[PDB]
Amino acid sequence: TNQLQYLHKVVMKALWKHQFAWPFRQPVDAVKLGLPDYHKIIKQPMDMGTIKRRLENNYYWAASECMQDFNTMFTNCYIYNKPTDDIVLMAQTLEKIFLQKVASMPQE
Ligand SMILES: CCOc1cc(C(=O)N2CCC(N3CCN(C)CC3)CC2)ccc1Nc1ncc2c(n1)N(C1CCCC1)c1ccccc1C(=O)N2C
Repeated sequence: TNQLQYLHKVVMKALWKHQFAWPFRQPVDAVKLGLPDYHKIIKQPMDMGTIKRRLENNYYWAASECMQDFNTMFTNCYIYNKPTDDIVLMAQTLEKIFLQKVASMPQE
């Protein structure tokens, strides 16, 4: 759809290249990060690499599902980390761009 095309070529294009994008371009590696509780707390991991792959393979049936994947990625970050962590602020900056671009998505 026009909306999924927009999410791929506008929203993800802007978010993927952002200076703050790098921790979100692939799954949280709880083993490399020394986080034995990450998967005990975060039951649905999500990342931009997964979302990008889903958009490339036409995995989504509705723009709202892709939006939920973005939202889950950000919420995972806010829920697992501590309020003062830099990563929370990076998520907030990316999420603001996400919402700003979503405000201009084509209707269906
Ligand atoms: C794919 C790996 O990516 C990461 C990379 C680095 C990294 O600096 N080096 C630095 C030098 C690199 N060289 C340089 C020389 N060359 C020849 C070879 C390559 C090697 C790797 C750190 C963390 C990463 N990965 C991450 N992925 C999700 C999260 C995440 N870190 N952080 C953030 C903390 C501050 C910024 C990222 C979290 C940390 C704890 C708990 C949760 C989260 C979290 O919520 N997220 C989403």
